[PDB]
Amino acid sequence: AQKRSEKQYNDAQNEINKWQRNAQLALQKGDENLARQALERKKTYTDTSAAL
Amino acid sequence: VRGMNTSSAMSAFERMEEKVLMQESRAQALGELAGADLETQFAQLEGGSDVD
Amino acid sequence: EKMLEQAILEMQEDLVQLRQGVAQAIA
Amino acid sequence: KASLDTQSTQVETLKRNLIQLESKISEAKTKKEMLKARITTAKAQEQLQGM
Repeated sequence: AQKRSEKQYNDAQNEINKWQRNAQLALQKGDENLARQALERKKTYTDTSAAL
Repeated sequence: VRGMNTSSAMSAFERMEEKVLMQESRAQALGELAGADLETQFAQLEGGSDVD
Repeated sequence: EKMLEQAILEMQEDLVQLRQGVAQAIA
Repeated sequence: KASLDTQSTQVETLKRNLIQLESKISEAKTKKEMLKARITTAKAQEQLQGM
């Protein structure tokens, strides 16, 4: 369980990181709308991380 | 011509014209539900990024 | 486990109906 | 002649009924869509309470 949750929490961090790059990539291309929606995912995953 | 209970043409349209459009609308409705994912919007960015 | 597995499978199948209802609403 | 003048009223009276029912049946079909919208919402809330 400890290792299972750890991976999930580690994946959450990775997910957040992945979103960051995608959100940052959207900003570079001029798509702030998608970037703003990607920030919600970060927050959503950050909240999930906290729970985990 | 006026439209009797079992008029071959009029009655056929009641079940054909109506249902056909219903299924068509469902496709778009259900299709839009499957395309609401934010990761699909990131794929569009990837396409433009990959070509450059 | 016995009370979670049954709930997890039933709570996920109810979402499909909700999505179908939204499709009809969208239609 | 007396009957002719009296029987003509029905023709116009019955014609008004058909004119009114023509628009009432269209509203009945429009109610279905609205009824399904609130029926799906009612079930949606019931599914939200099952979690």
